[PDB]
Amino acid sequence: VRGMNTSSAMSAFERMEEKVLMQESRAQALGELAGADLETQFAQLEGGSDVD
Amino acid sequence: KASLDTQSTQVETLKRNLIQLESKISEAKTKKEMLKARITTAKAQEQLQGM
Amino acid sequence: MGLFDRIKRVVSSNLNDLVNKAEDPEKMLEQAILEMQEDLVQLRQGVAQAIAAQKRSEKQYNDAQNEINKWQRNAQLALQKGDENLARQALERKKTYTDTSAALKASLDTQSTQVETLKRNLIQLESKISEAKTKKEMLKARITTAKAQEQLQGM
Amino acid sequence: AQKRSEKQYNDAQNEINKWQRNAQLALQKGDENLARQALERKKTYTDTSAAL
Repeated sequence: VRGMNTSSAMSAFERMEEKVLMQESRAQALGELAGADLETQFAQLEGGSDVD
Repeated sequence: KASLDTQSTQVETLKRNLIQLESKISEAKTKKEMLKARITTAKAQEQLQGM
Repeated sequence: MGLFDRIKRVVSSNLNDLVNKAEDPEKMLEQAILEMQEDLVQLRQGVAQAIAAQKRSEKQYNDAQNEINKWQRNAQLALQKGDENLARQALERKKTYTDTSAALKASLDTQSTQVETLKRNLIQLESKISEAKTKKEMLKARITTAKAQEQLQGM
Repeated sequence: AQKRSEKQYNDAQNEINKWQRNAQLALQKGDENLARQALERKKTYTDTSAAL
């Protein structure tokens, strides 16, 4: 309940931080790829194709 | 009888606490499984990222 | 605070390394299989011993019943004799023996109920080990599939 | 193992028959407790047999 440093609580904070940062890092890596026009073009093409 | 009542109350409180503790570990286990899934996804993204 | 941080890191690293070294499915299963079988053998022996003990207890109970009959015969003989003391002693002897017999019967009944439960438990245990064995066979089938992929390379 | 399991299953079936005979005997005896015990014994064994 306290959230004070503990054998279980301490481990949980670090792991959660790692999960948040790793996901953010992946997103950061992803956004650069996302920024390029070709990636955007594929999504637009797919939507038209999907509707058909 | 007075001692028994005190013991019973303590036992009931302890049992409730144990159940709460049991619920917490289960949640932690679920969280751990979820955490593992997130880690696996990142590696795959990285592999895709390089190509 | 520094010591605690160091301890957690060391413990996690040591624990992770240790589990991986001993994480072999065949070795762990075999040890587990040996332990349950040994326990089952002990349980079977215990049940047999309990049954033997119950039989021994039954013989003692039977002897008490026989003693009561002898006492009953003596009581009848005592009446013919006309001695008040002999008759009184027989009645007292019969009552304690009867109570003892009843107590023995109750104990035997409880033991009988317990042994039956143990036998049922043993049967359940036998079913459980067989189920574990079945799982290994399924795992073996999966292993063969991996081998088949390798066979493809050879082909 | 299956054959061994089958033998155990067969024994359970035999036990049920013995229990069934006892139940009939219990009715003749007129003791309520013996009859009740037999019925309980038959049900668990039947369930175990079905599971087996």
